[PDB]
Amino acid sequence: IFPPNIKDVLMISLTPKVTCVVNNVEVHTAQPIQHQDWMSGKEFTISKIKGLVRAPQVYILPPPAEQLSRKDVSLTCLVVGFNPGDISVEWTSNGHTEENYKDTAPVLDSDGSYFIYSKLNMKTSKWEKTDSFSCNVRHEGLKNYYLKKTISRS
Amino acid sequence: GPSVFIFPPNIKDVLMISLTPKVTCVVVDVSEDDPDVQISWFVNNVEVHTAQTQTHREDYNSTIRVVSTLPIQHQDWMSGKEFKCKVNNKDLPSPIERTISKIKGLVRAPQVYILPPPAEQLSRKDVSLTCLVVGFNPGDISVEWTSNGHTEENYKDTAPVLDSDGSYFIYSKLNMKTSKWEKTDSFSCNVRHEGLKNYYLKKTISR
Amino acid sequence: NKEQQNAFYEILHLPNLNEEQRNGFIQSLKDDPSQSANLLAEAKKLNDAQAP
Ligand SMILES: *[C@@H]1O[C@H](CO[C@@H]2O[C@@H](C)[C@@H](O)[C@@H](O)[C@@H]2O)[C@@H](O[C@@H]2O[C@H](CO)[C@@H](O[C@H]3O[C@H](CO[C@H]4O[C@H](CO)[C@@H](O)[C@H](O)[C@@H]4O[C@@H]4O[C@H](CO)[C@@H](O)[C@H](O)[C@H]4NC(C)=O)[C@@H](O)[C@H](O[C@H]4O[C@H](CO)[C@@H](O)[C@H](O)[C@@H]4O[C@@H]4O[C@H](CO)[C@@H](O)[C@H](O)[C@H]4NC(C)=O)[C@@H]3O)[C@H](O)[C@H]2NC(C)=O)[C@H](O)[C@H]1NC(C)=O
Repeated sequence: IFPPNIKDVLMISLTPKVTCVVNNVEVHTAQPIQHQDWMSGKEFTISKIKGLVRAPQVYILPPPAEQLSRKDVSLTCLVVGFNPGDISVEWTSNGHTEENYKDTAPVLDSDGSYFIYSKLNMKTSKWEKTDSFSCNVRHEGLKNYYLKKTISRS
Repeated sequence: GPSVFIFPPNIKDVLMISLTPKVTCVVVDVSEDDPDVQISWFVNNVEVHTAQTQTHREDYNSTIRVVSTLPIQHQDWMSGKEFKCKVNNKDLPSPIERTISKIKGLVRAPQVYILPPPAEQLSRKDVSLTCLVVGFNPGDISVEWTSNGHTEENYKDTAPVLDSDGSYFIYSKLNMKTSKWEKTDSFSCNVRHEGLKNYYLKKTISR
Repeated sequence: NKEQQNAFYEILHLPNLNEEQRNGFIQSLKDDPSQSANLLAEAKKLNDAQAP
């Protein structure tokens, strides 16, 4: 039994779903849940386990200097000090979605929070041609559940 | 019934010659009433007898855990010899075999870069030094931190993550006081991998 | 997209709304996000009304 995807819960315009592979009241629609029934802690068995709930810092790191002589570079989005571990990082250039990224697992930091690293690979031509790259974080600690920090080349 | 778990040597023991790699077999849920367990080891189905095996009390569920570590030579791990541990008990009708071996195959050296703290973070009490190690195969790597010759132990790093080209990347994050980032002259990221000359490459940064 | 998100985020943290009011505010929000502006104000004022 599994939770739903955290980007599905922290955005009202998507659908969170609990997967077997509601507070003891039957529902006949499986194949999907209300975002609020999960956040207030109802039992589905599984729940949204709350604990400390800290909000992340979100910084974009540019390609390291030594990598700019190459045919490809790497943008870094470091997100730091959040709880729970569940988070969602994704990337855009202005408004169109960039998807050649990979990200690590949430890692327990020393203060019992979590950090996570996300890495957008692109051709070096793309890094000096495209005007903006924006890293898009969705944690429950953030206002509107959303946060968008943007970097530009210089 | 008991179960056996096998575990490959410490990538640091493999990439330094003075140190000694070990393969380990752990036996869990050995009944307190029959803690005797016999373990034979087979480097390529050749029986070996240098295995050091200890018997331990697991005070949590009142069971026995047996740990057998067989030390090995670099060449037998690096060549991909297949180390085996057979484990027989009373509570085992016929015994249990585990096998482990290095994954001989493609190998690629890493590139190693130090990323200075993000510009937005220079203003807090603490900063973050990033080491980005990219492009290496296989996924077993070792990243440590030093500032001059003094080893720094407040690092945390990610799992090797499989990149797009079939390589592994990794990030190691040195947190430090923001006074340290401005006081100290040089911070070094230190990578060990089986693809580097002398299994070791050092990259160093200044403010 | 963006308006109907701040909607959802505030409506969910309005502390005097009850389960069913919050429940129906969302529903009546993800079904025609046009009136995301008015649905906030509506829930907003119904909160102050129900303060102790
Ligand atoms: C009674 O209690 C004991 C102890 O309880 C435990 O500890 C206490 C303190 C509590 O914290 C409690 O909650 C804990 O449960 C129970 O003992 C455990 O039993 C587990 C099985 O029932 C066993 O399972 C996993 O073992 C591997 C992980 O173990 C390493 O990491 C642990 C985490 O820190 C650590 O405890 C271990 O000591 C071990 O550490 C490593 O040991 C090396 C040797 O000394 C050492 O070199 C190394 O440095 C060290 N590193 C670290 C970081 O510790 C898992 O890998 C393993 O996974 C395999 O099995 C599951 C299901 O079978 C799969 O999901 C996995 O994917 C994997 O299957 C293998 O899959 C690979 C591919 O993925 C295949 O290629 C393989 O063929 C598969 N099989 C094998 C054999 O490889 C297990 O999930 C725990 O390790 C064990 N811990 C201890 C300490 O004994 C005990 O069960 C209890 N009895 C009950 C409940 O009845």
